[PDB]
Amino acid sequence: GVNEASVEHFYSRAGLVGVVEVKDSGTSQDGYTVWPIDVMGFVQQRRKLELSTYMRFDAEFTFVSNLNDSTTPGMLLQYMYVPPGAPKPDGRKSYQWQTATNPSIFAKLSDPPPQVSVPFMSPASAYQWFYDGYPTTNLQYGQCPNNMMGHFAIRTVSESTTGKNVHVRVYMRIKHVRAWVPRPFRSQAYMVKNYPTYSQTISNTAADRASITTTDY
Amino acid sequence: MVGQICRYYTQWSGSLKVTFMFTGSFMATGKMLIAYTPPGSAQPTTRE
Amino acid sequence: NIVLSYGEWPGYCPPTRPDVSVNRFYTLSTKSWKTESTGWYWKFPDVLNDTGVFGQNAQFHYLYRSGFCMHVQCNASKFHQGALLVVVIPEFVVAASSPGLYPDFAHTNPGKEGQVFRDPYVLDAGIPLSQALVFPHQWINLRTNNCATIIMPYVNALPFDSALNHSNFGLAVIPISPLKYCNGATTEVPITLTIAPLNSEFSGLR
Amino acid sequence: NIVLSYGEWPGYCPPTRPDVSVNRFYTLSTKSWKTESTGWYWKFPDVLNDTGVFGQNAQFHYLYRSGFCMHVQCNASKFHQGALLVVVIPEFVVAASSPGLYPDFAHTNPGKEGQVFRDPYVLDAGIPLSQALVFPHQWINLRTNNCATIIMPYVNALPFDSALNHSNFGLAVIPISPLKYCNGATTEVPITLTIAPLNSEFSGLR
Amino acid sequence: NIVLSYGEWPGYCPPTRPDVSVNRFYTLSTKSWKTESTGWYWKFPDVLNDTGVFGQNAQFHYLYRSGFCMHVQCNASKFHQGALLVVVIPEFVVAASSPGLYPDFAHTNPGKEGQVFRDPYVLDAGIPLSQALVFPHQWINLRTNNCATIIMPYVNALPFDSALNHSNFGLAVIPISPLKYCNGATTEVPITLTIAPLNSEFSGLR
Amino acid sequence: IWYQTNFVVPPDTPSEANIIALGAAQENFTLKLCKDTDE
Repeated sequence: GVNEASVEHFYSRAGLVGVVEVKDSGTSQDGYTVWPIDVMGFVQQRRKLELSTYMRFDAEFTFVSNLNDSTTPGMLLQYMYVPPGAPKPDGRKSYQWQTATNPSIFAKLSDPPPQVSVPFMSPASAYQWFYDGYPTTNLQYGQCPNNMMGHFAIRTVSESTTGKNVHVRVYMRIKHVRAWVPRPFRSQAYMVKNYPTYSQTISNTAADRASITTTDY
Repeated sequence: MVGQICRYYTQWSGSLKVTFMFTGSFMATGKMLIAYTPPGSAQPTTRE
Repeated sequence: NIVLSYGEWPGYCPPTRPDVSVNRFYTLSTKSWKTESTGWYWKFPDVLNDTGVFGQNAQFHYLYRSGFCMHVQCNASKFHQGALLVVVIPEFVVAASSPGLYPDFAHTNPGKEGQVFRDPYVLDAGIPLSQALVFPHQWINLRTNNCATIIMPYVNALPFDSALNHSNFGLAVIPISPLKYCNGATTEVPITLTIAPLNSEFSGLR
Repeated sequence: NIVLSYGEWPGYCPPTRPDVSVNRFYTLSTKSWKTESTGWYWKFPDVLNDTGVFGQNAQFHYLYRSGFCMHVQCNASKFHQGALLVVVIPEFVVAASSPGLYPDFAHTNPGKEGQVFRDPYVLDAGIPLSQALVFPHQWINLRTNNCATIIMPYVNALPFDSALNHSNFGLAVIPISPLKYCNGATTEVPITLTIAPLNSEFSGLR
Repeated sequence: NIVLSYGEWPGYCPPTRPDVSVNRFYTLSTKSWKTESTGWYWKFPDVLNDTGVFGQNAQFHYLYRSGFCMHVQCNASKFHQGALLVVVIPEFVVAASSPGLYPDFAHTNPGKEGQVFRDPYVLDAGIPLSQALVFPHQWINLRTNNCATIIMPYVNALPFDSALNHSNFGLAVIPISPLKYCNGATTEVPITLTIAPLNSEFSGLR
Repeated sequence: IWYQTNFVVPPDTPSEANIIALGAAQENFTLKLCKDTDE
């Protein structure tokens, strides 16, 4: 059993990285949404990724889209990928939806989920989960701008308010994974999204027992 | 002896060595910094 | 004796390459290890950013690339007891703690003096000190050895980076087993950190 | 270890030549090194002039010629500190000091007991102790070594001379760094001088 | 073209030997040659004592030894006329003149700016300008050439000397035939001095 | 001579010691122009 305990297999399988919602009824009649690609959306996935300092991988994204009551009508959708450092849509019918350099996927709810593989996007040789430095205040400390993989702007291809909310589940599978400099698994609860900040109430790594000589908990 | 013979001559040149001998107890540890300042520069003010 | 970080010697990049004005030993201000001491960390090359000829190079060059050789000497008698963990942490991002969710500049870049830990249990980063031994490390057991030598190569996602803005790694000296002695012994144990940059490269001279 | 005075072994003259009755080790009365001790000197061969078979030979022979091997052993614990200079001074003429411009016989020839210095700074001869290292010498640093061995050949303007009237050389043990210890340690450190005449020759037997 | 002072290339001493951080060209502030100009002189290495990396070396090293390569460029049109004598004077001791028998520090060491002559006839030293051609020199005749290059080796009674206290040589640019032009031409002619130290050696680093 | 670290001793050990400084010339030492001494 050496294949199951490899970095390739540890970081394999597709996981939910975000539940994106395309709201178009009630008050929210936007008809589109922009979801920034975050490999560390959930604390479970964040803790596994922060086991290493540098990673290089290609990501495969799957969109599981449906309506509120699990219905999948013939509605058309556009899943446009905005690469790092491209302007994002600011409306349902902005010109950014027609930009050729932003790849789009046109797919219906009735079709099986759309898949597409984003390559390794960083200007550096590997994604860097820990950056001990400043880009050039206290807020910018630890904030490497080279980890931005892009955005996924999603809309219904319609001329007006459809009146139907679309729930998009984004599934990502990390591929061709290479990891460097293993690190201790985080022990404290995560307080914020991009900082190792922890609570003053330090939690013990090990569960407590009555005394050092009693094997009972 | 070098400092006494030097007073019988007007000029001298060459290198000198200064040996330092510690005469504390066998169980007496610690670090000292011996720094040499060339003739141009003034005496250092701090250890760094 | 000497421990090679990740089993690789530091080497040149296949730019300024100083011979002996930078390769010399840099000896930092001695730390007083006491009973209640929590530990100290330094950021590299922030510790040498304003120190001697290496300090002049790191401040007047756009890019930087260097390995390091750290000596952690300890002056204790046979009547002193205690254990230090000397760990090198690549990309040691210090965390704040709040009941202030962002650490001050004095904590992220303590300079040549170095910073004391406030929560050495979590390494001020929310990661357990018990698992800090995945990083390159040496024990200093006062009854076994009083020296630690860690050779650290250049680790970065980029071939070159800014000395002033980015710290490649942090070096932490943490008393695991507290210093203890009997009345009459020196109440503190000196801890001396000696740094020697290896294979230093510079670019953008002015 | 052993130091040869002036880089020459003592040898025979190209006369009585005793084999083992004289070549044996002579161990003198131990000196108590204390905090306030100034030092001790012996005159050779006056130190052995009235001691064992060598004493009988030196008193009933007109002429004399011999080398010496001095062992200066020191019995101190690791908790005692201090440095002795053990110097052999050829033709050690002792000087008087006056505010008595001529030294007493007790000072010029102290015998096997030996004499204490009164002004060890000037070696009781008006010559600085700091330059006494031109003479053959050994350091006894209590933290490094507790033994000194100086091998001294026969030095004289004459091939032979009287043991009773002339002292070829003096041997001085001088505490440079004073003996220091903590309460509970032995207040004195024994200093043992062991003398072994080498290549002894005698003439004029009665 | 290039003139070798005394027919000898500058060379190393059979110590710091910088490669390119010192060997680079140093271009000084341009001098405006006018009709009434008397001339300018610089002292070496006083001209570079506070200028770039050579300035840092000359101020933080006890001893000094270097040759120099001087380029004296002149920017004049074919409608400008005049002749400069560019002379290197080893040990150029400036003299005072009194109707003040000792020259000011501003005159002995003018720095990178350089000093104007007051009596260029006697070179401010009581020696005739007419015989200044025994020193290594080049003419700049505005109708023939606008460049002078003098290569000067290290000349001293000592193998090494202090940059800050001693000037090996002075460089004088003196208008022999005054600058003359017609109305409409530029009223001044720029004179540019470019200095390149050759075979620079340093000692006593701090 | 600088105190790099504090003087460290175990219990029952004197906390003050001495350094003896010695001096001499090397093989490249030279002397010139004989003169009478000041003492």
